[PDB]
Parts: sequence; C-alpha cells; structure tokens
Amino acid sequence: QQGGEAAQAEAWEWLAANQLATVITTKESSATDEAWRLMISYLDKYESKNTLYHHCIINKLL
Amino acid sequence: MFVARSIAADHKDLIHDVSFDFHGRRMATCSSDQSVKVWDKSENGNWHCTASWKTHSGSVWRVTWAHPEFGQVLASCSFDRTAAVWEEIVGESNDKLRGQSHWVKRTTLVDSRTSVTDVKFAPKHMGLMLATCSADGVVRIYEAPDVMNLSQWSLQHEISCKLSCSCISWNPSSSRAHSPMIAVGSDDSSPNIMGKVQIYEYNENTRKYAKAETLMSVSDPVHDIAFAPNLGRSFHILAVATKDVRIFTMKPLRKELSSSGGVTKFEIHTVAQFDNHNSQVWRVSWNITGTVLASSGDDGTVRLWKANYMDNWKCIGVLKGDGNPVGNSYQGF
Amino acid sequence: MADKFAAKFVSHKISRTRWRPVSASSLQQPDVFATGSWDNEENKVCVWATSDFGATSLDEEYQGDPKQLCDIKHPGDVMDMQFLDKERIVTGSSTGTVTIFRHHENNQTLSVNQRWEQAHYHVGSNMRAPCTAIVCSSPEIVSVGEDGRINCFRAESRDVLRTIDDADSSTMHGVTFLRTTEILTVNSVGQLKLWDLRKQGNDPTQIFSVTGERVPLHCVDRHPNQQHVVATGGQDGMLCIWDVRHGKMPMSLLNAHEAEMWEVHFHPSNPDHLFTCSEDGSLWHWDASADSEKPTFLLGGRSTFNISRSSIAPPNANQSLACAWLSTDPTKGQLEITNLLPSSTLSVNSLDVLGQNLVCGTDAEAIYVTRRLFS
Repeated sequence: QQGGEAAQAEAWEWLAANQLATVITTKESSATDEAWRLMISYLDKYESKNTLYHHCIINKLL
Repeated sequence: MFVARSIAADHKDLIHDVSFDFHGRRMATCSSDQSVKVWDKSENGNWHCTASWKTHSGSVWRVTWAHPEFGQVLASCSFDRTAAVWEEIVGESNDKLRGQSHWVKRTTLVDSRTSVTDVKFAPKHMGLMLATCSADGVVRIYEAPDVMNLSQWSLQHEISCKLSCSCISWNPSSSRAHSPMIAVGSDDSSPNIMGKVQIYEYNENTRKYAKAETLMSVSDPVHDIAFAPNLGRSFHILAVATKDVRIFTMKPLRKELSSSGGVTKFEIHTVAQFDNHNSQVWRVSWNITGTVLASSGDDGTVRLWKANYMDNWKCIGVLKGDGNPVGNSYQGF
Repeated sequence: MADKFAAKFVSHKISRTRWRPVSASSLQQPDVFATGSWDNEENKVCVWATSDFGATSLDEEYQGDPKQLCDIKHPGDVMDMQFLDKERIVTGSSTGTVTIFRHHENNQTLSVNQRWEQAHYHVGSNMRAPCTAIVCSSPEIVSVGEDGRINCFRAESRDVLRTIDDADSSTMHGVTFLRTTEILTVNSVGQLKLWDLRKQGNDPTQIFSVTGERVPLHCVDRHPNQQHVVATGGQDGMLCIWDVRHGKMPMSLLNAHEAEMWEVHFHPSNPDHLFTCSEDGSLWHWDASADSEKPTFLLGGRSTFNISRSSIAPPNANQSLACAWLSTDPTKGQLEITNLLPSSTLSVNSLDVLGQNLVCGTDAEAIYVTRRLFS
C-alpha cells in the first residue's frame, strides 16, 4: 500500500507462488485487488466464529 | 417531417420512458400500465408489440438498457422500493434458427426500504458497476464479479449525498490519469441551501469517493442533471434543469502535485443561463458526441442548443408539442 | 521477390473454394474450408484444413499444408458454393439442383439438409440447366441462371418460394451486392442489369449498355474499398468501373488488357489491388498504376522473365509527378497485370485472398499458397 510499481511488480512474484488466477479482473490485474481477493479467500476458507483474524489485521492496521 | 398524432400505444396509463438499443433497432416503452413493452423497429421500420411483460409494482418511471457486452441486460425502477433487472435470453444456437425468447430477472436490488429515484449502469472504463439513488439521500452501488455471473448483486459502495437523491450523473472517464466522478442534482426545496448539486470523485489512493464540489448557488429543486459527453474534451461541462437552464464549464486549472483528490482545482463558469423555455425545464438530453443539447419543459417545447467556434451557446432548435414550430433559421454575428 | 509460394501436389483438380464462415467480423484465415470438386476423383465436396498464417505454420511440407478431412459426393459440378452462415452450405448443381448442407466439423461429415430439386431450365427442349449465381445474405437466398429466371427463397424450404419469370430474359455472367437488398449483374450482351429484392416484375428491372465497346462482361465484383462502386470485366480487355445504387456512371474504363476478363476478385489487405484468373491460359495479379519504375507486377512471375521491385520517390521540393487517376477522361491505359507460371500450371478454377495471404486450387493437380502478396 505504501509502495508502487516496483512493489506490485515484485509482489506478483509471490502472488503467483500463492497461485491465484480465478475470477476476471477489470482494466488488467492490479496487485491491490489481487491481495484483497487473496485475503477474502483466506477468510472464506478458514473461518473462525469470533472474527479473531478480522481483529488481527485491524490491529496491525491501527 | 412527421405530422403528430395524439394517438398513443395501448398503455392505459401514463407512459414513463422509452429506451433504445445502444447498438440499434430495438426500443421499449415503460409506463404506469406496469407492463413493459419491447418494440422492434423492423427492416421496414414497423415496430410492433414484440414483447410485453410485467416487471415491477407502482409507477415504473425508468427503463435503462445496457450494451450487449453487459449482456442484453436492462435495469428498471418503480414504486416498489426496489430495482428490477431483466436480460432477454433465448433458446438454441443462433446459426439460421431462432428459438423461443424469455425475460430473465437477473436480480432486483431491494435498496433498503427506499424508492429508487434514479438507477443506471456504470461506464466501461471503471469496471462493471451499477448505481441506484433514492429519496433517502443515499446512493447504493452494486457489483457483479464475472461475465457469466450476472444475477448476483453486492453493494460495492454507498455514497451519502445529504438531501434526498433525485437525479444522478456519471462522469465520462477514459484515462488512467483521470478519475470517475458523479454529479447529483437534488429536488429538495430549500432556498436556504446553496450547492443543491453535489459532486464526488474517486481518489484512488484513498480508494474512495470524496466530495469534489457543490454548486454553491443552487437552491432550486433540480429536475435533471446531465454531464456533457467529455472524453476528448479536456474539461467538463454540466447541464442543469429546473425552472431555468444552467450550463457550467469546469476546467482543471490546478491538478495538484502531492495533494490531489478531495477537491481538485477547477474553474467553473456559468457559461450559460436561460429562461427561454419560460417555464420549468424538466430534462436536457445530450447528443452522444457531446455537442448538442435538447431541453424540454411544461409547455411541451424543446429547445436545441449548441456551441460555436467560440464554444458559446445558441438555441438552434425550438420544437413545439403544444403547437407547430416554424421552419429553418441561420445567422452569423 | 514477393513471398514465394508453397505448392502442395494434391493430385487433385479444384473448382470451388469458400471460407468456412464465422460471420460477424474477424481477420483470421478460416482454417476450416469446404471445397467443391472440379474433378477430384468424382464431383464431391470435401472438408479441408489449412494451418493459417506463417506464424505457427511453416511446416508439414514447406510453408504449411491443407489436409483432407472428409467428403461427400455430389451430382452436377460444384460451379458455385456459398455459405449462409457458420455451418450451412449452399451449392449449385450442374443437375440444376440447389443443395444445402449443415456441416459437422466434429463428426467430420456433411448433412444433406435441403434440396430445391428444381432450377433454371431450357424451353423447347425440356432440358435441365445449372445455376449461374447464388446469392447468400442470411437468410435470404437468390438464384440466377442461364435461362434468366429469378429464384427467391427464404432459408429452409424444399419448394420454390418464388421464381420471377419474364417476357424478357437472357444469359447471366456475374452478380454482386449493390446494397443489402439491391443487386447488379454483368451479362453476355455487354449488359449491366439492376434489381431491388423487394420490387420486381416482368422483363429485367433495369437494363444498361452504352458506348465504350460493350462486350460480354463475365465477372463483376464490389470494390474492397467500396461496394456501391463496382468493377466488371469482359471480352474487349477493358475494365469498366461504375457507381450505383440506382444509376450507373463510369469511374474508369481502364485499357487493362486486350482480351476477355473471365474472373476478377479483390484484394482485402489492399483495397486497390486486384487479381484475375482466366482459362485463356493465364492468371494475373493486378496492381495500381503501370511501368516497371514501381515494383513490377506486370511481368512478375513466370519462373524466369521475372521483374519487380523498382522504386523512386520525389521529396516534393522542386520535383513534380502526376499519374493516371488524376485524369477523369475515360479510356485509361494498362494497370499492371502479371501472369505467373511456376514450372507448369493448368486451369486454376478457385482462388482466395485474405489479407496478404492467398490460397488457390487448380487443374494443375495441386494447390498454391502465399503468406505475403508482396515484399
């Protein structure tokens, strides 16, 4: 989020290693949307009944 | 040169709008008859009642078509607190056979409990969204992810637009260095309130719409609001319809260097203001090239305004639905 | 040089080649294509596949190959065969029968759908006749023949929907769209005739012939730079160009040859280059302008006697140049047709050009193709 073109270009190197390809992107794939959908997927698969990890990321954000 | 009849279609009620194909030949009438009538201009041109099916409850004010890359899909609004979505799907493989057609509600956005004052799809360059506004002062912003995945609709965004929403407008945008904006004309009545029209932008780093502007000047319930088609036009213009006619030019004078977004520095001129309709002006309709504007009001007349080589503006047509307009006209200085 | 050809000795005679369509609008070579027999082993229609474009195809002989897929045999020669849509096929029979298939590319078969068993015929002898030209704009279908009848059909019917008969009809050579529902032909009298699909009657709808050596015009086509201006070729060797949708007038009378223009066809990637095929014993690529001062496709080919690739350009400072198009008075000169003969070739009866790509099947028992028409 703080970086830019070099950041997203490098980040794709490990986004591919995390293997996300499904779902159409608009106006070409952007690492931002890539990470957002990645985290959403991590959520919807591993779902704790108490928003534990919601809290975790929120607190790192703060 | 087509003489006018008062004879109307079999709609036993007020006819609200008619929507035409963004690729041609196809039209449809929406009315208070609650039945949506799809007409098709034949090769001879004869348009006949090719389809008619119920779509809503209450007065179905507006039908909006979407380009077939959206699918052959349509939105519609009525007194049902919701917005209905129909794509026409047919059977079989169209090679030299034409099977049976069928109207499909992909979705209907419940839109909380608020009456959809306006609703329409989203522009190409920003992905495929759709916007709904209501007299709640709240604008809901729904999303369909994938191409075969149409029926599903998730409120991607919402913009709270102070007074009750009446008329909405998308900003044309086709540059990555440009941003999508929305103008909102309010039909609430408050002479006190200036800026009855509110303007929001997508600041991309914030990932979010902020208020770009208001028209601190406007205290008149806005009938309709209409961006001028501006994509090669290096600034923007706005047509604003109430009892009078407002035309504004918005030029990026400062685009910021490290503080862009929130508000960006634009000169706004009231480059035109007219009461020539001599009555309340309901709608202004743009030419798709963004060079022509039509204007109608209660007197059932339409005045037709263009820009010159000084870009200033003249009425080049005056069309009467309460009478018979006169012929040609041309002039210079 | 001009991108030499791949020649595949197919050991087969060719009459009709027509791209397998996908309608709408796209640039690729239809890899799939249906072929009507000149005489392959019998008269038949075969399915054939071509490794499109120099990209992903420089192999399977030298520069690609078409391959036989299946075939089904057909009474009466396939003089003409046009496609209603992606896989519905309409061919004329020398038996005077209109034949429509639905192709099965996956099953590699052709389905015998619809037959108008009845067609153009001779009177006073009670003999059958083939069809001169089929016209396919989906799904409306037009047929025209030697005797001069008019055969108007909606798709999918085994009985005549209409045959316009006249107190005046003649032999017909070539047809073309003028508009969506307007049609022109060149005839065997030196006759330019017009019709509208909706309005017809008795005796030809419109008839034309004028000064300028009216000769039996054999081939007509609408330009790859515009349709309502068309070009026709006939006996005299002069090409006649016209602008219509209800009235004729000459763009040009180009003295492009001294003898019959049997068939002419149009360059897609170059809306101003042409090709001509002729069973006078030759086949020419036609090019704008003349002279060897520009790359000569006037004597190009013929194995030896080759000449092309000459150029010079004025910088427009103190230099001036003028050409023929800038004159509007009729009777222009030759415009660069080159006949080509690799080592030996027989009657080439079908050819196709898509972009700068070209295919052609022949009576030379082989196929000739090029990726590029120039260099």
